[PDB]
Formats: sequence, C-alpha cells, structure tokens
Amino acid sequence: LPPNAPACMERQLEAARYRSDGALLLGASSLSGRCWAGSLWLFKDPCAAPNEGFCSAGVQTEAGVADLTWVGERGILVASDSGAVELWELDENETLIVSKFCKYEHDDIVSTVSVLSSGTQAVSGSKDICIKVWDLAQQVVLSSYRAHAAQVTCVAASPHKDSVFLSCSEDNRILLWDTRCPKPASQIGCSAPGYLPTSLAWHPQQSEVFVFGDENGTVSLVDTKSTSCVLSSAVHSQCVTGLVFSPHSVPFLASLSEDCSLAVLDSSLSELFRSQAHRDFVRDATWSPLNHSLLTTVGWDHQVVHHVVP
Amino acid sequence: RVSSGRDLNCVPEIADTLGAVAKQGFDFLCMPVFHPRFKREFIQEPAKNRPGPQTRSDLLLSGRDWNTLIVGKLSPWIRPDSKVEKIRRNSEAAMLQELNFGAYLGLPAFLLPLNQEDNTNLARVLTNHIHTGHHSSMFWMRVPLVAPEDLRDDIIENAPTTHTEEYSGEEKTWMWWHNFRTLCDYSKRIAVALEIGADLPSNHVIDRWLGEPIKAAILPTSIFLTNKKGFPVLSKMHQRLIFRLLKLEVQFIITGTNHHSEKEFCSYLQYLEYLSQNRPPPNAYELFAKGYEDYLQSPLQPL
Amino acid sequence: MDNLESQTYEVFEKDPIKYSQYQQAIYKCLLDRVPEEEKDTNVQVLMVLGAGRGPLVNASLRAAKQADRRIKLYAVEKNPNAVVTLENWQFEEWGSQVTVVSSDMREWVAPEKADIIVSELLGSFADNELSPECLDGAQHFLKDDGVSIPGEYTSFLAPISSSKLYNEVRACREKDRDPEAQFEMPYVVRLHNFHQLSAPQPCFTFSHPNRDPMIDNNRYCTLEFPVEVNTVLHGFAGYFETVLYQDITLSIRPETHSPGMFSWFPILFPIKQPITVREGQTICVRFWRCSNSKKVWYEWAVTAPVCSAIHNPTGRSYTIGL
Amino acid sequence: MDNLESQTYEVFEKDPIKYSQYQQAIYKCLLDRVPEEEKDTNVQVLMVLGAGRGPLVNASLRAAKQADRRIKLYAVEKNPNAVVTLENWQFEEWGSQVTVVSSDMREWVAPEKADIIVSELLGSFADNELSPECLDGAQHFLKDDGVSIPGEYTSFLAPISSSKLYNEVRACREKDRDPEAQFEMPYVVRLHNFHQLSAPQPCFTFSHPNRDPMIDNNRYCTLEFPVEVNTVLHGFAGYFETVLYQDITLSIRPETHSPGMFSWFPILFPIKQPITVREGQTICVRFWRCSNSKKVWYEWAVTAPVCSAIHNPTGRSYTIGL
Ligand SMILES: O=C(COc1cccc2cccnc12)NC[C@@H](O)CN1CCc2ccccc2C1
Ligand SMILES: O=C(COc1cccc2cccnc12)NC[C@@H](O)CN1CCc2ccccc2C1
Ligand SMILES: C[S@@+](CC[C@H](N)C(=O)[O-])C[C@H]1O[C@@H](n2cnc3c(N)ncnc32)[C@H](O)[C@@H]1O
Ligand SMILES: C[S@@+](CC[C@H](N)C(=O)[O-])C[C@H]1O[C@@H](n2cnc3c(N)ncnc32)[C@H](O)[C@@H]1O
Repeated sequence: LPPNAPACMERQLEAARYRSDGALLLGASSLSGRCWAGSLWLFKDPCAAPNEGFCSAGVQTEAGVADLTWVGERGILVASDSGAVELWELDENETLIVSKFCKYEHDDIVSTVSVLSSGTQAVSGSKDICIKVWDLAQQVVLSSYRAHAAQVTCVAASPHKDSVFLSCSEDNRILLWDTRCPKPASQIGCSAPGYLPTSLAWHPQQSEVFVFGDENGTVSLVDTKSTSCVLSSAVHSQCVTGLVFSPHSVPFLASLSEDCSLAVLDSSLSELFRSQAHRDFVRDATWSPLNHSLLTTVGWDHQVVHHVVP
Repeated sequence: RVSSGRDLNCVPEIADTLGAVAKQGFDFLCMPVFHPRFKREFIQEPAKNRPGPQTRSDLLLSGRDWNTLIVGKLSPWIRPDSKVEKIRRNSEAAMLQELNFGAYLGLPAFLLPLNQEDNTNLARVLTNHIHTGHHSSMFWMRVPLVAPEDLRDDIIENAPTTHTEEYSGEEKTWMWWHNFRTLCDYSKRIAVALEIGADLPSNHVIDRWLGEPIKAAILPTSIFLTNKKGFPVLSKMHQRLIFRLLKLEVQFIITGTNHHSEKEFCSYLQYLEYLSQNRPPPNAYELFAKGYEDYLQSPLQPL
Repeated sequence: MDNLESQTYEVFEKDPIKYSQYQQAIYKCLLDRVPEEEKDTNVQVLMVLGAGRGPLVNASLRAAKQADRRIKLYAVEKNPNAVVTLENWQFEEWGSQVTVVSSDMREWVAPEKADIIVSELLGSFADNELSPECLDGAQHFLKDDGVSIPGEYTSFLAPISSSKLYNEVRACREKDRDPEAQFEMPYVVRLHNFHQLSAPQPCFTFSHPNRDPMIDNNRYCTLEFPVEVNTVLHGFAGYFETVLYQDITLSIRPETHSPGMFSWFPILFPIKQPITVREGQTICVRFWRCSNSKKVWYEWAVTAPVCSAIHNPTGRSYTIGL
Repeated sequence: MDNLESQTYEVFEKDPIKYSQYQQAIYKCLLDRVPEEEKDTNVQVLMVLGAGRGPLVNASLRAAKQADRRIKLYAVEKNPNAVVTLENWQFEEWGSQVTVVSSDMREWVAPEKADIIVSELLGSFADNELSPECLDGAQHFLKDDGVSIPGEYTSFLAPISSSKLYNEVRACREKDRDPEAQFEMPYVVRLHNFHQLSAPQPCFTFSHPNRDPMIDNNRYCTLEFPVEVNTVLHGFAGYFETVLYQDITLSIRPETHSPGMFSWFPILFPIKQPITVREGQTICVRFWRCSNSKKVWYEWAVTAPVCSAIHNPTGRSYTIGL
C-alpha cells in the first residue's frame, strides 16, 4: 500500500472508470457498520483491483461516494452523501490523491454528476430535487435549477454540447436540457407515461439518440428529433441502474441492474451477453480503452470483474 | 426557550456528529438508522443473502442518548406505494425493519414523509406496526406547506407551471395528511412535522393546519434571508408564522447545509432563540391557564 | 382449525350442480390424459383433498366409469369425525380402490405422486378458507404434469347500499371485545334488502399448481367503482368464480351465477362508518390479503370519494387459523 | 413472538453471577470432553442458541482460554435487531471464530453438529419462556454425545397470602376483555408485602437433550402444601432451579437463591377468589402445562381445603406463542 492510502477498502463498490491510458478509477462507500464513509482509488494494474496493497493511489473521503467521474486525466469529480460536490486532483507522480475543492451546496445527498463536453463544467443531481451547473475552474455554482418534483436520479451531459444534458427524476420526468433557452428544460419520453426513469446514456455518435432504463428493468431507446420512443426491451427483472456504451465503431450497450446481473446489448437492444458473476448489486461498468472487448463491472459484493465480450 | 433539533441525512460517525450538533446548541438530531443509500433486498437471491451487519450497532450510544437525543428517519428509497410490485414488497419489509429497529433502540420519534397523494400502503404498514405491541413513541409525518410539484421553477418549455387560481389545489397537502391520519384511525402516535418553504402559501393554507397535531416545524436553511451584518434572519411573514408556532410549542428543526458560510450553524438557532425571547410576555390569564391547555375536565357541579 | 358438524356436510351434499360439475371436470380431465389405446393399461392416480364424507370420491368414481378409464383413489381428510364416515364407506362399498387417509394435506407424506388432485376448499370469497395454503402444502405430491381441480379461482367485490345490513352488523356488538370489532370481519349472508352500487370487479386470483419460484399468497389490490346514483355505502358484497377444469366452472357472481347452486351465499365486508357517495363519483376501495405462519386475514379501506379507517389492521378483529 | 428491546438486554447483561456461572459451566464441560494430550488437536464446536447481544459468546470465549482449549462458535439469534449487535461484534472483534446466524433455532439448518449448545431461554418459572420447545427443535444438530447447557431445570411453587397483591391483580381489569382475565395469567413480580404459607415444592422438570422416543412437554402435577397458621390464600409464588453443568447452578428459589443474581424476580399465579385456610389444613393445588402447535400455557386449580374454578381453561386469558 502507497503513502496516504487507507489500509482497507470500503465494502460497497459504487463506481469504476477507465482513463484513456487504461488505468482504473474506483469509488467506494461504507454503507454499513460503525463508520459511513468513502474512498477513492487508482489502479494502473486493473487486474490487481480491488486489493488495496497493489494500488497506484488511494484516499479517504469524509462521506460516502454516491457517484464519480474523471475530469480530464487527473481530475476526479465526486457526488457525496455530505451534500458536497468535490473535486479531487491527482498527484504529479500520480501516487497520491488530493482534495482540490469541497463545496457544500446541495441540501441532501448528491446522487449524480456528469462532466460537460468542454471539460470545464459539470452538472450534479441531488435528493434535494436540485440540478446545478458548476464552473470547475472557478469552484462555483453558476446555475441552480429546481425543475423536478422528486429527488434526482441521473444527470448525463451530451457527448458534444456544453449546454445540453439529460436528467431524470422520481417525479417521472426525463428532461432534455439546453441552457441556451430562456426555459432550459423540456419534458421528453414515450407517448404514455410509464415506469420511473432510473438511468441514462447518450449514444456516443448519433448525438441525438439516448437510451434510458426504468425501475421495471426495461431499457428503451429514444430519439430527440422524432421525440418518441423507438425500441424497448425487457432486459432486467429489477431496476436498471446503469447504461454504458462501448467505444466500438457500432457500439455495444452494457446494462447493469439490482437483479445483480450484467447484460450486453447491440444497437437493436438484442441480448448478446449476460453475466451473473456478481452476487450483489452491480453498480458500474467501463470498457477497456486498450482492449475494446474487455469490460469491467463492480458490485456491492466487492468484486471487480473483467468480462470478455463477443 | 426553544427546543430545536438538527436534521441530517449524512452521518459518517455517530459519536462525532452528535458531539458536533450538541456543541452547536441543538437539543436533538434527526438521522438515518440505516444508511440512506443502503437499498436492501428481501426476496430474490443473491442480494437477499447480503452478509451483515445490516446497520450500525446500538452499542454506539447509551440507552439514555437513544431515548432522548435521536429521531429516526425512514430510508428515502422505501416506497410502499410504488406501482412496481417488487419495489412495493421490499419497501413494506424495509419499512417494518426500520420501524422495528427504532423501537428496538427506544427512539422517542421517527420521521416519515408524505410527499405524494397516495400513501394508502404506507399507512397500512404503519398502522400495523402501531398495533404490534403498545409503545409510547411518536411518528412525525413530514409534510410540506407547499407540495414539491407546486414549488418547482417555471423552467419547462412544454410543461408550464399553472399561474391560475387554485383555492382547493393549494390545500392538496393538508388532504394528504387528512387522509393518511384517517386511514390510521387518528392514532395519538401520529403527528405533523410541518415543512416550511421559501414561499409561504396563501394564508388560508396556513389556516388548515391550525388545530392539527403539529409536533415539529422544519426550517430549511434555504428560507433564511441575510441582514446587514450577514447573520441569518427571516421575512416578516415567516416571523408571524414562527410566533404562531411558538404559541403551540412545537419543536423546531433545521434542515440543509450552511449557506451563510461566515457563520456557525448555531446562528440560525440563535435567531430562533432571539425570536422567542422577543415575544410578548404571557398576560396574567396565560400564566394561570398555562398547565391546562387542551386538558379536558368534567365541569364542576356544586349542586 | 374447527371441524365441520355432520349436519353441515349433510345440507351441502344436497347440492345438485356442485358435484355434477366436479364429475364433468374429472371426466374431461381423464380423457385428456389417457388416450383410448391406453384405457386398460393406464390407471390414473386421483387424490381427493379434504374429502369430507366422500361425495367427491363418489364423483371421481362416477367420472372414471363414464370416461371408461381406470383410477386409484386417495381420500385425505383431517376431520377425524368425517374420517369415520369415509372409513365406513371404504369398507362397506368402495373396497381398496380408495385409500382413506386421516391427516392434514400439508402434513401427509404421500406414498406416491398424483396425476390429479381434487379439492373443494373454497369459501364465498374464494380463498377465504385458505384453499391456497392448503393446496400449496400438498402440491409437492402432484406429478410434474399434474392437474389440480380446481385450476383457478377469482374473488370479486361490488359496493352496496343497505341500511338494513349496516344495522344488522352494528347489532353484533359483544361484551369483552372491541366495541367496533363487529365491523372488521366478513359475514356470509344472503344479501336481500340491499342496493348494489356498481358492477362486481375481480379482486384476488389464485392458480393451482403454483409454479412461482417464491410462492407469495399475500395480495394488495385497488378497485375503482364508478357510481351513478346518490346513496350511502355500507359495505362490499364479495363473490367468486373458479375454473374447475377448462370450461367447467362454478360461480356465485350474479352475472354468471351457476343455476341452482345454493352452496355459497355472498359474503359481506362492512365498513365502520356509512359514507355518502354522489352520482358521478368513484368509490375507491383497497383490499389486502395478509398472513402469518399462524393465520391469514383481510384488511380493507375506502380511499374515495372520502377515506375510511383501515379495517382489521393486524387481524385484530378477525383471522383464519392456519 | 416479540423481540426484546436494546435496553432490556442492557439491564440484564449487568448481572455479575449469571454469566460467571455460565463461564464456569462451559469451562468444566470443555475439560471433561477434551483431554490434555488433545488440547491442540481437538477443536470443540460450541453453539450459543439465542445469543442476544453476545455475552454468552464472550463467556464461551473466556471459558475456552481458561480451559486452554480450542472452540468454533455459532451465535444463533432470531431477533434481527440484536443480530445487528452480534454482526458488528463479529466484524470488529471476534473475527471468524464466531459464525453469526440470524434465524430461529427450530428452523436453522446447521452445517455441522455441535459438541455443546449453550442457551439462556429461561423464565421465572423455568419453562415459561418455552426453553423446552426451542431446544427440542434444535437438538437434532447436537452430536450423539452432545452436552446441553443448561442440562436441566425445575420449577417450584409455594402458596402465599397477600391481600396487597390480590388487590394489585384485581386492579388489572381492562376494557374489551373478560372482566376476570387479570386473574388467569402469571405475573413476574418482586414479591414484597406477602406471607409465604408453605415451603416451595418442585413442580415441572425438563432435561436436555431429551432422549424420549416420543417427546411430550405437557405436564400435570399435584402439590400438597401443609399449612400451620390460619390465613387467606391469594396465589402461588413460582421460582425455579437449573443445572447449568454438574454442580454449577442457578436458582431463585429462596432456600438456595444464587447470591447477587437479580436477573429473575419471582412469578405470581393469582386465584380469582381468596380462599380461607385453617391451621392444620393442607392446600392442594394442581398445575397443568398445556400446548398447541401454536401456543403453550398453564392451567391451575386448588382442590383443597376447598375447590376453585379451573384457571385459564384453554389459554383463554393467556398463552405463550410458539
Ligand atoms: O355460503 C355458505 C352457506 O352457509 C350456510 C347456509 C345455510 C345453512 C348452513 C348450515 C350450516 C353451515 N352453513 C350454512 N357458507 C360458507 C361456505 O363455506 C359454504 N360451503 C359450501 C360447500 C360445503 C361443502 C361441504 C361442507 C361445507 C361447505 C360449506
Ligand atoms: O424476572 C424478570 C425481571 O423483569 C424485569 C425486572 C426489572 C427490570 C426489567 C426491565 C425490562 C424487562 N424486565 C425487567 N423478568 C423475566 C425474565 O425473563 C428475566 N430474564 C433475565 C435474563 C435475561 C437476559 C437477557 C434478556 C432478557 C432477560 C430476561
Ligand atoms: C368445504 S368441505 C367440502 C367437503 C367435500 N369435498 C364435499 O364437497 O362435500 C372441505 C373439507 O376439507 C377438509 N379440509 C380442509 N383443509 C384440509 C387440510 N389442510 N387437510 C385435509 N383436509 C382438509 C375439511 O375438514 C372439510 O371436510
Ligand atoms: C432471555 S435472552 C438471553 C440473551 C443472552 N443469552 C443473554 O444472556 O444476555 C434469550 C434470547 O434468545 C433469543 N431466542 C429465543 N428463542 C429463540 C429461538 N427459538 N431461536 C433463536 N433465538 C431465540 C431471544 O430473542 C433472546 O435474545
């Protein structure tokens, strides 16, 4: 174990993100027992995870980590239980992790963050029903939006536009945002209101399409232009917590669920793969940048699993 | 003076947090009894068999501290009235579990939201818990003066907020509570934790709540304005309401983060204690009648 | 948890349609399971579960000689007093084609699996006699392709006006118990001086055998009754329907009542306080079926046009023993 | 059927003598089962049955390091709230020497048989908390030569005079139940203003494990109390004794009370009507221990010098849930 690194890693793995160089970023919370905290980890050897002794870097955060994201190659943006959005900076040697800012701006658990396309701004979502736009350089909230009427579940930045992002709430709304508009949000989704939306991912190329997952295990594909739901599949038997597109030319979609399974789907939402490797909730997925058929999932079982995808 | 508590939805170490808030001036803390994100599963394998501990240990506080300093909070993922059957079932079981733990701990109070119209099943579960042993402890329903849906920003192009006249609609929230409490057969154990917002609704909506069992009033940091010297204070209107609530001797609860950054959390509190010390002293009748408020007597019959 | 009296079996054995209908159900089922070329070689194992004094055993025997097919019979009955009648039937008449078993169907360790179980464990609200729990604890001895007769049952509710019945319930206050307990239990009653406020709607449904990986018999259901006169709600009539086999059914739901069948009267779920409903309004009611390892009970509430108290929270006023 | 509160475990964990006595019982038993030459090679499997917050697990651990012998521990507890405390103890302290099991001991399918089960499931009248039924349903996972601690317990009764307590019972009438129900249930009470009319006599006795081919926990016993003053009988004090292991015992029977042990107060069995007894007369009483698959209860009557009504016929006023 490196200097500054904790001797032990929090049981509940929340997040897993490959940097472009191929190294693994892990976020983890302690959701039970005496101390309810969280930690951040960097693994230059991804196959060594989750063992704390074979990490490149590691650090304790005050509260749990509800969501994570890379800023650039050295920045780590954190959604905390504490109400805080925090930015952690990576070391020069990349052997320690250092708090750059901790802002107590949300009134409840911050549950979701996404980095906007430029890399200079981010949007966060909270149980406090707010959605906030951050200046990362300035360490301030530029815009604060109460669009929703129940806690916010997911916020996703568009692949290429700094002012466009999706959000979804327990108030049954999926909102397409565009901060260029006087009234920024616009309500989108299928004809009939359905089951609550629980996860969102933009298509990395067709910059006008996204998938969304609901609390009933259904993954659905939406077009913003034709403003209606095209395809849908019953993928999972429990709520869909994450959706991750592969880096591939025509991309695959990883689907992860509280049913403890991973699934991988093609463009038409047909099932190519499924993994029961996990024995608790599956919280994240990342595709190796180095090996485009390699996929990593983490769970609340403390497994870091590397899947080989056909 | 004023009995007041802190509402937190994040507690990394209970010992420390309780110390922090006590130092800050608070009489009690409202906090999760399970980690708010710690969604449990009760039927389907393998998550069902998730090794324990399911939460943090009772040994962490004295019996007395549990009895007097802590108010439980239902986990916010527990949705007994969801339209999805599997969520409804886990939620029933989860609610029982957290309810049973509060009782196991001996908590004096325990918070549950009414944050939508239909809480039939929440009511059914609570009523059941109520009739499973006879206990003293209170259930505070956390209801807002104004419903979230009627408080949102007018910022959806294709779903505008309706600016027309809605006498009945602006009372929707009272009906949420009315119905819940009717279903639960007016149990003396179920009281109101009234949530106050930046925008007070019409005065009539504050009329509704007049005779209701309000045991606590929740003040988000969000609603405080700032004076010249940067201290937190409240609009004239909000003061009027506080004064009404002081007369009813509710407990006050501060929720949310500190937004007046150059001040301690104790400054919000200091303002409240300022307001109560600055209320007109009770007249001679009010001193005599003091111990007797809503105490029912037989009329005297000296014949 | 109680044992039925001799005269209670007597009155109900007198039903024309109930048993004729079971005969026809057993008849069809045999034909579908043993082809003509197998008629003499295939002996179907038939189990009557809760056989009372035997009419279902006789109706099984008549079904097999009508199908011209061969059957072995087991007659399981837990009421040892009825087991007297059965055992005297099997010595005097049935001979060893029928094995009389005196035990609970949830307990009986069966010497072999069955082709078909036959049961009549149904109350006026279908499942209110615990037919689900009984058959669930038996099904482990039904063959993988086995048939349960009945295969299915469904309960129904309709709101009613009747101040007469309201008053009859109210008059059921007893000493030494909750003064409002009368109102938190269902009554079998031949509804007569009443007004039915809306068409019956399906409530709870059970299927047998139960192929659920996890079997759960608890239920929550929400019914919306469009009402188009002014009136006062005093309670809910319950009825039921069941699929014995295929198209052969039994019903006490008025729209599809089995003609001549007198074996079940309607059931009444009262409410503590009359509720005024206006023309054009919806009555919303909510029913739960609840359980312990010891007991099963219903809880109900009206949530529109106005709310009531939740009735029977916890089975405090009425449960059915397991 | 209920779950004990945190503060209830707290008060009772404070007993000096109860746990020290269990430590000593586990201590001796280990020595008798693993000889010095086996000390490092023989690891005894120990099961604490109803482990509450763990003091018996700690007392097991202290007994093994005092015996210098090796043990594997299972901590079975059905109160999931206490299972919280246990699971936090086993992560923070015990490590994997202790396997915490959250289930009912009658249900738990054990991965292996035990050398010794340890339990404290005893009420002021020994078996009135259903220690027999609990341990009976567990013993199938005790090895053939296995030891139960406790090995044995015995209840005792003595007749008492006390108009104070008679009056305290009478004052326990509640609305909505039998007006005399107060009198048909036993009270844990620190008997203070009372007169004990005769020496306690043994009542019911249980042994563990139970080597009976047919296990029956029901009992009928008849006690004759020679009385030598005039007075009025108002009830029966109960007490108990138990053999933890060999000579190591616990007792609340006054003649042999364990010094300093405050964990059990005496129990009171009232009677509906005071009965006058004269010097020289015998008080005859009769106690039954009764059961269902659902509940266990006592019924009692005085038959001399005059008769009383049979108390609690059927468990109509009080039962203990299974
Ligand atoms: O619908 C009714 C009618 O009740 C009665 C109606 C008329 C006379 C009765 C005499 C004794 C008992 N119940 C009577 N009872 C509930 C329902 O379980 C009826 N079933 C009908 C089928 C049946 C068969 C054998 C033994 C008992 C029964 C009871
Ligand atoms: O003899 C008594 C004394 O009762 C009490 C006496 C004094 C305070 C009490 C507080 C809470 C509950 N009971 C109390 N009770 C019956 C008997 O079962 C006591 N045992 C004693 C051992 C024990 C250990 C752990 C948890 C509970 C118990 C209860
Ligand atoms: C309503 S009766 C019908 C009797 C008979 N089949 C008839 O139609 O006349 C149901 C019978 O099932 C018996 N029974 C109910 N539950 C049972 C169980 N779990 N095991 C065995 N018998 C049962 C009852 O004692 C009763 O005689
Ligand atoms: C009186 S307490 C003693 C607790 C602990 N041994 C002590 O001395 O502090 C009995 C404990 O056994 C548990 N228990 C009772 N019956 C049980 C059963 N059948 N299976 C598992 N646990 C049981 C109770 O919940 C309770 O915590």
